[PDB]
Order: sequence, then structure tokens, then C-alpha cells
Amino acid sequence: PIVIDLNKTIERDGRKVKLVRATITVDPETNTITIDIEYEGGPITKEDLLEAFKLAASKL
Amino acid sequence: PIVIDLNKTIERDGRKVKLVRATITVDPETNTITIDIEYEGGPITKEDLLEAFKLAASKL
Repeated sequence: PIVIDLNKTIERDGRKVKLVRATITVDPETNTITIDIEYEGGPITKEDLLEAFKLAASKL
Repeated sequence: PIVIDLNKTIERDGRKVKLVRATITVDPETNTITIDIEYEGGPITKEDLLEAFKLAASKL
């Protein structure tokens, strides 16, 4: 269970999304990476989750 | 269902891992990003999956 601090905000389309943490779950047997993303902000969307998906990778 | 071409190889610790594709599944209702990673190469590990996890984010 890999944990990454983000501490970055995204104000996309008027939605405040202050990022908190990214909990990465890597499973080498199914070739799958699962990413839990905690944020303290307004309603999140699929476009915003890809942004925090970019940020989590840039921090490791 | 987002699909990203990778076409990059990783020879970490003597394991050839030629990357093929990354199938991203974003779920805004559980704050989870699921990543399927197809590769044509030797045995993959958790360290190698994080590398293709970095590459998939860098391509979008």
C-alpha cells in the first residue's frame, strides 16, 4: 500500500478540489494499478481524477 | 474507458518489459482510478508497474 502526499489544488470549471493523498494499490498478478484519491474540496469529476492521477505519478 | 499507447520498454533487473497499452478506468463516485497495463515482455513486478504507471500519466 503506497501512499503519496499531494497537497495541490485544482479549480477546474469552478470546482475547488484540494488534493490530500493518493493510496496506490499495485497488483502484479492482474497487471492492475488501483489508485485511491482523497481530496478536501468540491464535487470531483472524471477530468479531475485524471489530473490527480497525473500529479500522483509526478511525485514518485 | 481511456486507452493510452505506451510503446516503451523497461529492462529493470534483467526483465524485458515492452509496454503496449494502458486502459484507464476512472470512477468519480468512489474516487478510484483503475489502470490495466498490457505489456509484451518478461515477468513484471510491482516496481515495473509503477514505472508504466508513471509513463501512462506522462502521455496525457
